[PDB]
Amino acid sequence: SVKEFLAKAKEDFLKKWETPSQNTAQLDQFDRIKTLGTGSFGRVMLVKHKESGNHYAMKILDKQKVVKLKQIEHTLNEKRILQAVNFPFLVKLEFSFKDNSNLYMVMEYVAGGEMFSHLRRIGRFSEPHARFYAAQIVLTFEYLHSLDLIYRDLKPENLLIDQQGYIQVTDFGFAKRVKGRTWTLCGTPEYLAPEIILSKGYNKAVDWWALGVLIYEMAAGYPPFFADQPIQIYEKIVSGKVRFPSHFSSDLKDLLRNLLQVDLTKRFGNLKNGVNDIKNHKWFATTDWIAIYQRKVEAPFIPKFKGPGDTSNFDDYEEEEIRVSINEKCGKEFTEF
Amino acid sequence: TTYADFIASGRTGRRASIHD
Ligand SMILES: Nc1ncnc2c1ncn2[C@@H]1O[C@H](COP(=O)(O)OP(=O)(O)O)[C@@H](O)[C@H]1O
Ligand SMILES: [Mg+2]
Ligand SMILES: [Mg+2]
Repeated sequence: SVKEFLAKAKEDFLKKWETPSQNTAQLDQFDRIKTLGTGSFGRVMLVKHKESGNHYAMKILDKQKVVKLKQIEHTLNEKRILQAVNFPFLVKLEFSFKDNSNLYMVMEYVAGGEMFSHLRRIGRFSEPHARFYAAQIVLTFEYLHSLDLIYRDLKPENLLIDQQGYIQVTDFGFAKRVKGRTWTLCGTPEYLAPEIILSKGYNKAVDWWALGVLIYEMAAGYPPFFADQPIQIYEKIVSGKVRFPSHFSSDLKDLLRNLLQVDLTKRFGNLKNGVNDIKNHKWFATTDWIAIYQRKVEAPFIPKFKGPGDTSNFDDYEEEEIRVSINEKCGKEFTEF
Repeated sequence: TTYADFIASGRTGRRASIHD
């Protein structure tokens, strides 16, 4: 069942991986409305597709900034992987294309906003609320990992809540197709596994660490390791002593000690039983994994939505003109985009 | 409290990815 599912999931993925989609829209097919969010470099805008009238989220990447930050390969990774995957909690890439100055990835617009904003506004999530989101990340990582994909940037800022209150994972910027180990220092400081930090080489178990960080932060309202600067955070991660809010249930604490486990022979996700050590953990005992995949569970929270194009679940951002030069920049570098 | 210390810290807003 899971085996037949993942197997055919894999054949579908490989066909798209081997022959990616290219150039399925162009800039003037869309009206740009408002910025939805921004990252290290580059921004996401709410746009309206002229001919269909549908709204989308358009991620704009300046090729020159990509090159300068040395993210060419990661950007090619991002698009090649996002156009090939298919899972109920992964955001859909609807179009991609490039022009003289920029790379564009047009996704389904997920109007409920970032988990981040809700989390900070509300304070923290009760354990059943946190568990419901966590479950979706567990299933998503089972899917991804099965394709030899590592995700590498789990955090509430890259998690979107859809109109049904379910999660949509976005930002495949550091996603990578790798069998065995890899070495890139990347992710977000609060979420980095200690082996990433220690320059050891690392594998997919870093996504299970990050899940532990996510679950903690969701339930606590603050991360397990915080400080004012990254370097202080790394220190605390490397120590690995973790302390839990007084309100955490015994089950939750036990799960987190097994995810935020500095020892890879003992971290959940990374063992002989694989994801089942997580799915069968006591904290998830009330979770109907089939029902979650099927999206039949009642969400704990359903965002307010006032008609298409509403951005009220998102912060406001400074807008700025998207330039497009008359000279092609970095054409060769991004040919396969 | 831990909460109070986090909230007074400078990383309570959206966090940027690193690629150090
Ligand atoms: N499909 C989407 N729908 C709505 N908002 C989105 C969508 N994708 C991204 N965003 C918003 O844009 C922000 C940046 O998108 P992201 O993919 O994480 O780019 P970056 O790599 O620069 O962090 C996200 O944190 C979120 O606020
Ligand atoms: Mg992001
Ligand atoms: Mg990113």
